[PDB]
Amino acid sequence: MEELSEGIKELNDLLIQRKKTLDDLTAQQKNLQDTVTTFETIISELYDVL
Amino acid sequence: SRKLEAEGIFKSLLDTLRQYDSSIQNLTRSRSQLGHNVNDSSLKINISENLLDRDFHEGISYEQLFPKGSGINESIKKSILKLNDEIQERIKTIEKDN
Repeated sequence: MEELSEGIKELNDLLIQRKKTLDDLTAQQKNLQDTVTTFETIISELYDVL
Repeated sequence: SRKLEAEGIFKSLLDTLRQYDSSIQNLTRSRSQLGHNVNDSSLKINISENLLDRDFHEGISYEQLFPKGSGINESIKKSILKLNDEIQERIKTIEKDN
């Protein structure tokens, strides 16, 4: 019965850490998507102007 | 995957910007050959070559390089279209002169 609670606590701690990591990854992915779309639209505008 | 894609697209963007600058210089030389000294910096577009070097925790957006009222479609494209219209008017004037 005690290993059950210990495992529950370990799962909760790992979930919290992985959730922080997931938030960081979401921020990085959103920044990457914004950068990619910015570069793509700049390239398209540059080619049209060319 | 998106980091690899962003690195490739950034390299392509740098190459495209260099090509755009070369074409702008050629156009300026061609206009100046007829006495129309176009300001090279007016048509050139400046982009930081170390923009991608930032950590991805920091955001990069189109508004950072081109805020509202200053994008390529907003100002630069319209300015160069106005230049094309002015050159067409000069063509008409020189055709009447001929």
